Amino acid sequence: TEKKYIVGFKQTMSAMSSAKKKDVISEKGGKVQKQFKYVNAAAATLDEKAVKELKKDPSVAYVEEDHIAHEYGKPSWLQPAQSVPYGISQIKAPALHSQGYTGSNVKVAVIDSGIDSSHPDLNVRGGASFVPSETNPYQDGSSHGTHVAGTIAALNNSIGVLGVSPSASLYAVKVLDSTGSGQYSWIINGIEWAISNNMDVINMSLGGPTGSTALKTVVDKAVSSGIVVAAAAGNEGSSGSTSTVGYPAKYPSTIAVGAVNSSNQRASFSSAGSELDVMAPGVSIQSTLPGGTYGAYNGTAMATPHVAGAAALILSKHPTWTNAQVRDRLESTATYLGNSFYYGKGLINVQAAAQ
Ligand SMILES: [Ca+2]
Repeated sequence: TEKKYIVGFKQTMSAMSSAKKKDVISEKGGKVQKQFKYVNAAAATLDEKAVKELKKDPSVAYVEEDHIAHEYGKPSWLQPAQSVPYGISQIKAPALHSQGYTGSNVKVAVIDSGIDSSHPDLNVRGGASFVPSETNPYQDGSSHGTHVAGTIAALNNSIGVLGVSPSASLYAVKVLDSTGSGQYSWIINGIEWAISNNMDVINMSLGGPTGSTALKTVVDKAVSSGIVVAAAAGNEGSSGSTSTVGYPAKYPSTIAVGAVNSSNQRASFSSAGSELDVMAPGVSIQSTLPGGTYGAYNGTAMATPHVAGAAALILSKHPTWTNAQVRDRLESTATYLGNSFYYGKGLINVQAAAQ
């Protein structure tokens, strides 16, 4: 009978006590697996009939199903002296490297499937896991977070690839299992961890097709606390004038990132809509993969870290710029590429953004 939910509580005041919130859910034979820190809500398991009675309880604002998100990136092509994947030059990160700016002391949370900390071309500084039976964030079960982390911060050294912001402080925030999928509640926990740990930048190369009140809250909270939040638009293509952008990219607080190829063409699979903000390379993106290798993937998942790393570049040159200034620079120096339904403000140009 039981399904997975998020139970949102009316704002002030009760509800705000921890114990009371347990009760409202207990006394409908519900079970609570987590009360969020920044969202006035709890992740709960519930059956059919408790729901209708929860919805009736005057202290409850909503009951929504705890949704599924997934990584927006796929394998495309699968020792070596260091090369620079094209995307990095496309967004003009090298110009920042040449002024000595590479993202140092910038804290970036990779909210994904984990990051392979043993990879020689990555440096992971910390993290946590919110996937209940896959508790080590340094074991990237699906290989996706490792690839995303390489675009952001692959070491500038003698091997493999180079990240947009190669000296950025990388954090693995595991919220997708082996299968490349996560409950919305695990993602929320991931984001909450990033807030409490003072990340400067959040990267989410993942998404789901359904909205969530608790999800909006927490992404809004992160941005409100001064964190730059980049989210992949999704890979669902177009569909007339209907927006196909995924959540949380769909929320205006996040920078929604779509995919262009090396010719600056909107990629095929690249979700479109008015919630699109900027574009970045997501076709044939070379990066780090677990077990010490490299490989190319396609996805708005691979475009997003370009933006996340760009933000880290900008912050390493301009440490007093807040997320709003970084976001503004990125969007308002972007390179116009066509209709904003399709391209947003266009291709990010970290060189121009960082002037
Ligand atoms: Ca390298």
